[PDB]
Amino acid sequence: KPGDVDGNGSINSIDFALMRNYLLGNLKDFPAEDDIKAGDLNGDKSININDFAIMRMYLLGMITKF
Amino acid sequence: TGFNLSIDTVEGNPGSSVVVPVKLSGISKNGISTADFTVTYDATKLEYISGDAGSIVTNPGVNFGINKESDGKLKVLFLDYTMSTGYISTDGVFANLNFNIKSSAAIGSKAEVSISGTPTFGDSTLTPVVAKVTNGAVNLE
Ligand SMILES: [Ca+2]
Ligand SMILES: [Ca+2]
Ligand SMILES: [Ca+2]
Repeated sequence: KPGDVDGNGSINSIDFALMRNYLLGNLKDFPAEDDIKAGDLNGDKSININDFAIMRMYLLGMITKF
Repeated sequence: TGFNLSIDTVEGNPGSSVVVPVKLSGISKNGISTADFTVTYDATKLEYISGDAGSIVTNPGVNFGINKESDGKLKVLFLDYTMSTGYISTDGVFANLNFNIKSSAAIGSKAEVSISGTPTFGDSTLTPVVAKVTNGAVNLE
């Protein structure tokens, strides 16, 4: 679940893209049932550039989880 | 035209450096806006030094990254941070992987360089584009 903003079962660069569109103000709602559970990776209950930065670290294997 | 993710088979000499290109072909007019995949390599023969964006990559200082997660395992990531007109449109080299070939490695042997697990590509609509994968190698000569 955390990171899987489109709900497809895997955390990948399409979730990262959707997070970018959300930050850019181009997407209001993630396909995930719960945008916060899916999109908030640092625990302030908001989605912002920092969650996106964290997803990038995960996808690069710099961290193993959130 | 079919979409392909491929790793070249390149020749190199034990004790020398070598570049292994990773390429995309069959990119549609919808382009490529996102990518992620893992590259494995034979770390008993190759020492990873660095990885660079290939010539088809837009604004690589922003959009592209490669990280060595562990010996033999690279993670590759691309996104059009503009989410607008920065998608990759041209077939060619997507990443250049720079290794030193270990001096112990036997002439005539091969150091495999492969995609590992599931790769993901999204077009400019963020629709998944399934890639045919072809793996590669450093052919030691
Ligand atoms: Ca997902
Ligand atoms: Ca939602
Ligand atoms: Ca957050």
